[PDB]
Amino acid sequence: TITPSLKGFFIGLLSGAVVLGLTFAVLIAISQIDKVQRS
Amino acid sequence: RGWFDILDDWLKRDRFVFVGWSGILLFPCAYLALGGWLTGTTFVTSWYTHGLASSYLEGCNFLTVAVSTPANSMGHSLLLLWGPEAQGDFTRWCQLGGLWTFIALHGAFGLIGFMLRQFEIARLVGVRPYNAIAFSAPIAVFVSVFLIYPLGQSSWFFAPSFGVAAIFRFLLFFQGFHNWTLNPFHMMGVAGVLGGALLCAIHGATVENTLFQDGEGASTFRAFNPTQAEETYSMVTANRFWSQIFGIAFSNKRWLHFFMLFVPVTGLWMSAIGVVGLALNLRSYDFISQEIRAAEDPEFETFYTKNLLLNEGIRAWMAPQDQPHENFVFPEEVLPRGNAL
Amino acid sequence: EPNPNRQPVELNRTSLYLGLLLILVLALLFSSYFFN
Amino acid sequence: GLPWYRVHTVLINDPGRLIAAHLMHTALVAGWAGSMALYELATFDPSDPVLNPMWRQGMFVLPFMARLGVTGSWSGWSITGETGIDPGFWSFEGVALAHIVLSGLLFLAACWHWVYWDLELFRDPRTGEPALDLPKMFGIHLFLAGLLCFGFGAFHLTGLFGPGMWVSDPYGLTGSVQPVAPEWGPDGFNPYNPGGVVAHHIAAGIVGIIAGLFHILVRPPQRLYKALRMGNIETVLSSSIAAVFFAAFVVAGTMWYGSATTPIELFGPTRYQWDSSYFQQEINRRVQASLASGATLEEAWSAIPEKLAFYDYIGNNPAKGGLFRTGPMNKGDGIAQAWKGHAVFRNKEGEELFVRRMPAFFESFPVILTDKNGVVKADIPFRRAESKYSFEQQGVTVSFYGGELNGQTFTDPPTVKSYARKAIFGEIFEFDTETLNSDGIFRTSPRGWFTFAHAVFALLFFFGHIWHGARTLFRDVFSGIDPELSPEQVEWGFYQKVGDVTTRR
Amino acid sequence: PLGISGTFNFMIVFQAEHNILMHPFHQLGVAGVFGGALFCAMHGSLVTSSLIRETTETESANYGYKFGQEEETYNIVAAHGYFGRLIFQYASFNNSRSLHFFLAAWPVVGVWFTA
Amino acid sequence: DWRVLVVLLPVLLAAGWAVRNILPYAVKQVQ
Amino acid sequence: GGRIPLWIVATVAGMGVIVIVGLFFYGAYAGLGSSL
Amino acid sequence: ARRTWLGDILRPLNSEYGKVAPGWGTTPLMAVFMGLFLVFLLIILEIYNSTLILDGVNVSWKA
Amino acid sequence: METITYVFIFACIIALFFFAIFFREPPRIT
Amino acid sequence: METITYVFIFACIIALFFFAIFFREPPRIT
Amino acid sequence: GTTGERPFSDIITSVRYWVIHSITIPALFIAGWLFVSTGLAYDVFGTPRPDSYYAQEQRSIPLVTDRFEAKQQVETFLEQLK
Amino acid sequence: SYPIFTVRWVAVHTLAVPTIFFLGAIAAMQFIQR
Amino acid sequence: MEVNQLGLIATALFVLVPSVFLIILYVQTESQ
Amino acid sequence: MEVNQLGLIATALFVLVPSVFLIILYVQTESQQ
Ligand code: CLA
Ligand code: CLA
Ligand code: CLA
Ligand code: CLA
Ligand code: CLA
Ligand SMILES: CC1=C(/C=C/C(C)=C/C=C/C(C)=C/C=C/C=C(C)/C=C/C=C(C)/C=C/C2=C(C)CCCC2(C)C)C(C)(C)CCC1
Ligand SMILES: CC1=C(/C=C/C(C)=C/C=C/C(C)=C/C=C/C=C(C)/C=C/C=C(C)/C=C/C2=C(C)CCCC2(C)C)C(C)(C)CCC1
Ligand SMILES: CCCCCCCCCCCCCCCCCC(=O)O
Ligand SMILES: CCCCCCCCCCCCCCCCCC(=O)O
Ligand SMILES: [Fe+2]
Repeated sequence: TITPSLKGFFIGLLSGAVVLGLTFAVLIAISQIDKVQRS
Repeated sequence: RGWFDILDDWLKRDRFVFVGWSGILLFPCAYLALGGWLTGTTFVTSWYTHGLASSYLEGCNFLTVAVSTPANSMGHSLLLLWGPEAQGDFTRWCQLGGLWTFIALHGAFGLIGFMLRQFEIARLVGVRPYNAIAFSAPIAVFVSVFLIYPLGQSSWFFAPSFGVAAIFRFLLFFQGFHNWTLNPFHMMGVAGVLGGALLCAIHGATVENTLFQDGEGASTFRAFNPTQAEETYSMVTANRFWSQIFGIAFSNKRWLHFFMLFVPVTGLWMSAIGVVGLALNLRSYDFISQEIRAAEDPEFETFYTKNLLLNEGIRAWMAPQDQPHENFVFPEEVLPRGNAL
Repeated sequence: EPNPNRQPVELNRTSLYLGLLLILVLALLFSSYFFN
Repeated sequence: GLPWYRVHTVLINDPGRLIAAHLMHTALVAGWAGSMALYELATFDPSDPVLNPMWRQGMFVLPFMARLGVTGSWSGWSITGETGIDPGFWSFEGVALAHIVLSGLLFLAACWHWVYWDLELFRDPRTGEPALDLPKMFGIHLFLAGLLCFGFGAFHLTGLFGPGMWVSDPYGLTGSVQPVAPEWGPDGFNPYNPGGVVAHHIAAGIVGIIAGLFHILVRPPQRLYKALRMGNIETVLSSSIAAVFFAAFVVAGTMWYGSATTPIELFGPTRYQWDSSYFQQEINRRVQASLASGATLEEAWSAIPEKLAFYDYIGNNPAKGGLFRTGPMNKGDGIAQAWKGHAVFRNKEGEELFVRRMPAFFESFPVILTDKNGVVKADIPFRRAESKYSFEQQGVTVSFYGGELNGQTFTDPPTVKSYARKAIFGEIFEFDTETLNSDGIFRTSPRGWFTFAHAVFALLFFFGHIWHGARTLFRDVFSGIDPELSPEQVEWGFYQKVGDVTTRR
Repeated sequence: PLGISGTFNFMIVFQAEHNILMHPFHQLGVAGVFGGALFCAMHGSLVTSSLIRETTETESANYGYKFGQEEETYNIVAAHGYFGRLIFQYASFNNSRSLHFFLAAWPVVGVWFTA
Repeated sequence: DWRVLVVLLPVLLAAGWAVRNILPYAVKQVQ
Repeated sequence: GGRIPLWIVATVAGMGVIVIVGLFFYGAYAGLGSSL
Repeated sequence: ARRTWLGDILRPLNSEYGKVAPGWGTTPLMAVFMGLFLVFLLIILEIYNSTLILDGVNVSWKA
Repeated sequence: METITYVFIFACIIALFFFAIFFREPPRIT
Repeated sequence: METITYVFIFACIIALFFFAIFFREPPRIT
Repeated sequence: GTTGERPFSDIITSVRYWVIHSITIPALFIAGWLFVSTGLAYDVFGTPRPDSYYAQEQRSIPLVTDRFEAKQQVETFLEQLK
Repeated sequence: SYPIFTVRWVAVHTLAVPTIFFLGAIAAMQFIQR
Repeated sequence: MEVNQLGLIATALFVLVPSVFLIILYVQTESQ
Repeated sequence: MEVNQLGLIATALFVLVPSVFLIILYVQTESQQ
């Protein structure tokens, strides 16, 4: 049985992972572009 | 040179606003605690949870606005936006107190972020991490006052609300219900805060009035070069001055500045302990020996018994409006009052 | 067969004065509550 | 020399004397357990598990023995009120004694490892310096913790080989020690399902056995060994405190809110049972039933067990206490002796009134009686000159049903008033105040004292985690910063990445 | 009153008769002493963090400062570097004299206002 | 209704006149 | 880049805050919150 | 130092001081179990909190 | 007994002051 | 409280015997 | 030293800056004003307007008294108002 | 030669632009009548 | 006043024990 | 039993004060050598 708050639980679970996903994709992207230079 | 080492490189770039790995936790959580508070003091009511106006929109001013705590019937619910109380309905979330837990918990994780940032920056610059350590006292206050204290009571209703006058109400609540001025853990806290301010003033003033003449101008701030080797004031003359004025003096600059971290940090930690007790109504309310004598001897009066009459006034006069879910109805005739007043 | 990790311990006079004062003031503070 | 707050650091590179210190600490803790249990047996009154249960008597360790199945004294009593029982060796006395004996043996082992500190086992075969391979130790200890945890769950709690655990009905009337079957479903996570405790330890135990084997067999990666400084034992101290304060908060939490492991018959009620009139509801439901089967009021209140009514009393609420109000609860309101009966209050019009109960926040509380609707109908006034609701004006009476006073009715306002002042506390009981010279002021229960101490220790241990954590990660500058530290590393814009000198210009 | 509980009696009755909590000068007093404790912990912790290595791990670091020594025992450039990055570079002091005048001035003015 | 549209109308005229006056100085961010 | 002198932005900035803030004290006496 | 019988039996368990798996070894897999543990602690907390309500689970004494 | 205890502890603190001021470690310049 | 005192003192004497025998000043010839 | 960015002294005195922000700052101020004057802030956040704290003949506050039926309690007070 | 879109840009505009929105919102509230 | 009898022993030892600790450490510091 | 209330503190100090005196003297002896 899937209850309303389990449906709510999953929503928040999936919202959190999406937020976290984006943040780190943006940040890996930016960091691959604007690379620090060493000599 | 993985994607990890390259991400690490960008987070740890020197820029106007250092980010770091800790930034991923700090900046979102701080920003949302902040935004939640401004949003809520600006647009959100406390009508359905406390019976109170609480925003500018409703006519409150800077002093009287607050993000108030949730209703007592929510208990300790996380009060998530998708949880079973609001059910994803944002407007009803605001009406139910959701911004309070939202600020409380994002701010909690924002503080973690900040402490981690102090460790992170300390490690990169090569300095000991005593500033992170000092910050453990603010964290201990936040956790004990905003989290542990309500967790021990019936609900978050009784935690502090996020407002200037809301906090004053909390002060007075603590006086009349917990007799918190009588608590030796708060007394230590006072001593460490007042003691800290004393040390701040006395040290700052001592250095400003034992400076060496390192320049020829009347404004003495220009005669200091941030890379000079030499002390800019005289430990020796300061020392002799306080020895002869107050009896003893510092003689060790390291001990002095460690004493300055120690005092207020230790002060706040002690007060946090006392509030943990008050989570449980484990108060220092009474002195039993005084009550026994007072009961028997109607002529025995002290400042302790007098203060307890004041608390009895605070409780009965403030309870019906402060704790409205209780539906306290107190006829005029049961209200404690002295003569005439 | 002496143990190489032994170290001497110190407490200078000023630390005694600080410590003695801490304890005395803690006693003055908490005694009223011990008697209750 | 060493400052006083550092004296114990002489153990850091001395694994043998570290074991010795650790044995002495264990010797002390086991010794305390035994001492505490003996003092508690010297002072425990077993003659009344209804109105004088262990939690009224300031008994702290007695309920942890009872919790896992030790229930009887060699003197023949049991905490369930049975007489003439044979506990065998594992009575409270035998448990106390095993811990003293264990303490003494650990004391001797401590002397041996202190004197013979220079064992070859502790030297790195390569280099001959003291070395401890902590990843392997963790794996070993984890494996062991897993076996114990599995075995505690599989044999002790199930009663397959062992006594089970304390279990009770929802109102703490009929507790006892029973084998408990594991709850493998989702209710196993219901903190009030004792089966979940069994299932927890079987499964977690297996998970530990597996995890310990993995940690015995697989070395930590270089990245992690460097990041967490795994060659430094203070790293283990730092994470160990962290887990300890996490655990300390959880057991404070579950002790304050209740759970299947903190039952009300060993630790007292929770504050939430008073908040929600939990026991009052159940008492009333029983009265409503009895009256359905057409019993008199007297008959239906006469049927409420005293144990149940005792729970409906604010003097057993653990949030009624004080930090320096010391000792057993019996030192406060007294040794409870009898239910006086349920008090029914009536005004001159025949209508029944209800004393408004004291909420836990309030050291003192006015006496206010309302009707079934919550309209104020009587009070005890402060200023009398304009009182409308006084007991004298409203002809308030009190009649008792059940208890010592069953069938009695009092009409003289002085008497009615005193029962009304007790009724803000819930059900009214007869107390012996003479025996302990009780002073009349509420104490907290062991549930409160336990929670206060563990919450406080958990907070302090957070500070030690931060402290030892920072000493692990900043060991290189513990005595100070580099006396010849470049100003280019701390001025802005010299290095593109902070702290890294290879990013210059 | 000259007494611990008498001080509290005084504070409670003052609040009844004047709403000192709602008075901006008492709000400045709180800012003065909270802030003074803050800047006390800050300054202590920041000088403490940037003590130059002069000692080993077995001795109090306090033995690295000698009474009357001419040189400073901490790297203020390091402390500014740490604290400038914790916030931003100009929120942090680079001039000990400004820094110590700030420490004197803030609580003193606060307490003037509350007095 | 119409209200969600007026409270957001002036804000788009803000992002246009700051994109059209920083459209060139924004594009050299190229390599 | 530098064409508008700093002291003039300051003066202007300062007066706009003086207006918003003054507006708020006005509102203390009129409308919601004025007690009237 | 001093050899002993128990010493010699236990010797190999305390002999790999400093041995490490190259590089990142099992870190990715560690991260996964942590992820699951989180999710699962989150579930236990929200059941206790009555934010997650499940059929047949009655978080009350009346269990 | 309680009055004596309070006064005893206060008395000791005042002694401590005397030694702390007149019998301090003297600060010296090297 | 009297019982605990007697057993405490007795137990300290036993501890002392242990230290006096096994952690004595070793007697050394000249 | 300079972490790299353009100084604030130089931006806020630059004409280009005031071209851009002459427009943006008042547009946000005006959007914020409209947010309240259209009455939209009340409906987003559930804040009573001055006429909707109490029904006409009632003096009791609409306090939420149940955790899980709570959003339904509030909906109910809002209808006992039309 | 400076960039104009920086982390700092985002930083200041993440506070700056809601602050103005909010201020004009609060300006309007001074003209609400009961 | 009906104070708590064990208050006296608690205050006595609270002072005595840690004070003695410091004195022992201080004295053995001077004698070297 | 109805024992003298001050027997306890009399006993505690009778043990503590002389014992502590000897311990002070011994420890500062040991750290001369
Ligand atoms: C810095 C990050 C951050 C953090 C730490 C938080 C933290 C929190 N927020 Mg906030 N939030 C954030 C950013 C953040 N937020 C942002 C950017 C926004 C704007 C959209 C919001 C908007 C927001 C709202 C509107 C609300 C919160 C709420 C909350 C709380 C509930 C969180 C929750 O249940 O997540 C659950 C989700 C997770 C824990 C993520 C799990 C990720 C995966 C699935 C792990 C599983 C691993 C997988 C199985 C294996 C893969 C392993 C992997 C390593 C490869 C919590 C206090 C709520 C609150 O305060 O309620 C009172 C709330 O209502 N947040
Ligand atoms: C079917 C298998 C099964 C079953 C039925 C259970 C059943 C249970 N587990 Mg076990 N578990 C299992 C397998 C299983 N487990 C396995 C395989 C593992 C991995 C080894 C675990 C690991 C595990 C842990 C680590 C914990 C449990 C706990 C529990 C209990 C949860 C109820 C409770 O009181 O939670 C209460 C506990 C929580 C709600 C978690 C606390 C969450 C808070 C937020 C953390 C605190 C954070 C922060 C430090 C606090 C700051 C303080 C401030 C906020 C106030 C229950 C007996 C919990 C327990 O023992 O509780 C006593 C617990 O802590 N389980
Ligand atoms: C030789 C074995 C042994 C046995 C059978 C007992 C038995 C008992 N002791 Mg004794 N005890 C022992 C050794 C033993 N003790 C030792 C060596 C000491 C000194 C350290 C003590 C100190 C001691 C004290 C101080 C007390 C007892 C008490 C008790 C009773 C209750 C125990 C209890 O509630 O534990 C509960 C224990 C726990 C909840 C700890 C669980 C472990 C936590 C969760 C750590 C988890 C970390 C782990 C590594 C993670 C694993 C992960 C997993 C996935 C694998 C019981 C009669 C109590 C009593 O009544 O005494 C009179 C009491 O207060 N004992
Ligand atoms: C986890 C710890 C714990 C807990 C919860 C309990 C709980 C309990 N014990 Mg047990 N007890 C313990 C440890 C514990 N004990 C230990 C270790 C001992 C040996 C000393 C005893 C010895 C003992 C005896 C002899 C008796 C009890 C009794 C009791 C009960 C009454 C408690 C009471 O009045 O407290 C009073 C508590 C206080 C007044 C709190 C004092 C804390 C002060 C404020 C010190 C902290 C200040 C500090 C100096 C600050 C410095 C700051 C600086 C760092 C800067 C209660 C159930 C009594 C009982 O009824 O048993 C039958 C009883 O007679 N216990
Ligand atoms: C498992 C727990 C644990 C362990 C093994 C250690 C071990 C250590 N700590 Mg850490 N520490 C811990 C917990 C722990 N700590 C916690 C919880 C805190 C926060 C309060 C700290 C805070 C802390 C600081 C701030 C420092 C240490 C230091 C040290 C080292 C020297 C300690 C010493 O010589 O004390 C000597 C202590 C004394 C001679 C007397 C102490 C008297 C105390 C105040 C009261 C006694 C309590 C009493 C006996 C009852 C026991 C309490 C128990 C029931 C919980 C040693 C490695 C020091 C260090 O890093 O050295 C470099 C240091 O500066 N610790
Ligand atoms: C909550 C939430 C969220 C978020 C939000 C946010 C983020 C917000 C923000 C907001 C903001 C960010 C705001 C701001 C505000 C501001 C203002 C309101 C200001 C004011 C100011 C002032 C008033 C000032 C003035 C002055 C004074 C007072 C004194 C001195 C001088 C001067 C002039 C400076 C989300 C989305 C997730 C959703 C969910 C919920
Ligand atoms: C040798 C030997 C023996 C014997 C043994 C014995 C005799 C033991 C005992 C032991 C014991 C008898 C022990 C005890 C101990 C205890 C302890 C360990 C304690 C602790 C405590 C504490 C720690 C406290 C603290 C506190 C206080 C004081 C106040 C309040 C707060 C607190 C709680 C914190 C035998 C024959 C067997 C065998 C052979 C050998
Ligand atoms: C059935 C439940 C009601 C409908 C659900 C709609 C609610 C959607 C709101 C989601 C907002 C995302 C906030 C969580 C993001 C941050 C979480 C984290 O990083 O820890
Ligand atoms: C005498 C009547 C009862 C029968 C005696 C039963 C025998 C003893 C049972 C005690 C079991 C405790 C086992 C705990 C496991 C710990 C093992 C270990 O640490 O070495
Ligand atoms: Fe300084």
